[PDB]
Amino acid sequence: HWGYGKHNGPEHWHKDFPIAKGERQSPVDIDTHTAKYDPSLKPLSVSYDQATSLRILNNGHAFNVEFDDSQDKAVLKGGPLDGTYRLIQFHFHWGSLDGQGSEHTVDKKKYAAELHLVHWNTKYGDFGKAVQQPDGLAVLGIFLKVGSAKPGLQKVVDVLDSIKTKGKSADFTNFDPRGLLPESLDYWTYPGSLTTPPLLECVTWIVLKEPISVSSEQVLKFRKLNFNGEGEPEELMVDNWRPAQPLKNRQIKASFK
Ligand SMILES: NS(=O)(=O)[C@@H]1O[C@H](CO)[C@H](O[C@H]2O[C@H](CO)[C@H](O)[C@H](O)[C@H]2O)[C@H](O)[C@H]1O
Ligand SMILES: [Zn+2]
Repeated sequence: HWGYGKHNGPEHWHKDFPIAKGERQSPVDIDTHTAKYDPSLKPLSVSYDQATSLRILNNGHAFNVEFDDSQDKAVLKGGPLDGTYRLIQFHFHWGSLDGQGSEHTVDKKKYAAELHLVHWNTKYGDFGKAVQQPDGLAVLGIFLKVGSAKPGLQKVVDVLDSIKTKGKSADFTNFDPRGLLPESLDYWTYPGSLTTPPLLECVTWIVLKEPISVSSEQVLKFRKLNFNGEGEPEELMVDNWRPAQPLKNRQIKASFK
């Protein structure tokens, strides 16, 4: 099936997933000088106080930290969003080197990695139903650059030896995602899609202006992960990011001047 190499990567996806060339695909380049400040965007509201993490999983494309979304525990509201979006999982996209790895770009700048915190609109009852709606998902995108360590990431970095290969997972309870946020909640927002197949155009993207810093030793451990399953030839999990796609008939709004 699909992945990130020469033969199965982002240039091939359209063959099985023709929406890949669609109206509202992600990621995109964020041109800071074309984005329109919108004084009527409400403040963004991140409520991760009661967040219940369960498990970390290597799915052969990335690793997912999954949350209990059986009630309104950790939710995203405000900003450009209507109603409540429940957190289900976060994951990253990262590079083989520090100059690449993020999906969105800022004035063409690629960051070392990009965090995605994935939320579904509760008005739709479950995740499977929400992916089928234009306002079904809200994903909070946060850029990572390399510098000093993010202490709130270290617990994630430590568990990765135990989920090296596709299909492995470990228990991952009592992890707090507020430790992955920057100080500022300033953001750009546009309507878009999942950046992995099935590339469903159901996402309101909220991309934070301010990056988090991670140590070099922290990203190096991401890069020690494996695309392959146990006992297969080693393909390092690196460069699992889709490049930027045409903006087309869309506007990126900024929460800030
Ligand atoms: N990069 S992304 O956030 O657009 C992309 O979207 C999917 C999530 O909506 C995908 O999901 C993984 O976890 C979800 C949520 O439960 C699904 O169940 C799916 O089967 C699983 O792959 C990607 O992980 C993510 O890259
Ligand atoms: Zn993602």
